[PDB]
Amino acid sequence: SNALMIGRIADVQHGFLGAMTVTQYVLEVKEFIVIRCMQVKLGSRVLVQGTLRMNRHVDDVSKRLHAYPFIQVVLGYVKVVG
Amino acid sequence: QVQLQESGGGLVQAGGSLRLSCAASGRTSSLYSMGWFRQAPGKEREFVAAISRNGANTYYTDSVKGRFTISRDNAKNTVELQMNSLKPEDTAVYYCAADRFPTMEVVTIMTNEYDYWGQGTQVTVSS
Repeated sequence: SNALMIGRIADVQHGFLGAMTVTQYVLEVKEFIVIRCMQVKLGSRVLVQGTLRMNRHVDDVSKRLHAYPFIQVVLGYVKVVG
Repeated sequence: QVQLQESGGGLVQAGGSLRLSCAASGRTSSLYSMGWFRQAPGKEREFVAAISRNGANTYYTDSVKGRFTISRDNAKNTVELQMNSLKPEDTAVYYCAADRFPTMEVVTIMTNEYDYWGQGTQVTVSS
């Protein structure tokens, strides 16, 4: 599963999960997708390379399995092509 | 569109405990990470504790680790902060905040990335 996508950065998160800090971005391709990382800022037109992850988690209320898809970058890159 | 309501604060003695609650109403469907923040009178607003939308990942500022516990219930749209072993240094106005960043499991650990803020509830610790 590989994704190569062009879009604009709509939101930036300095986050934390599983005892590891991460930086995430919202890519507004209008649909959107999250890019997770292990010069890019709000408003940038970027080209992203990385593994598409479905990242399924169980909802607390509905008890349903849902996708929370993201493009992982480690191989991967994020290139500002504005 | 979104209203945040803090409750449960007030006055306590050193070593004592309080439980702060934050109820969220309006379009809560756009809320993800929830966090507690504080402002001592005269200083910058600072991160205390935060929790992800699914409640699987939590984060704490170093000086409240082992004393403070954050939790949430998504059916009631509330985030809670159990404050134990309180110190004079913890005296501040406490705010609950919400982030719009659409993520399930990742907790937002940066103050300026939070979008929604409540009016605040005063917490005073004396010896």
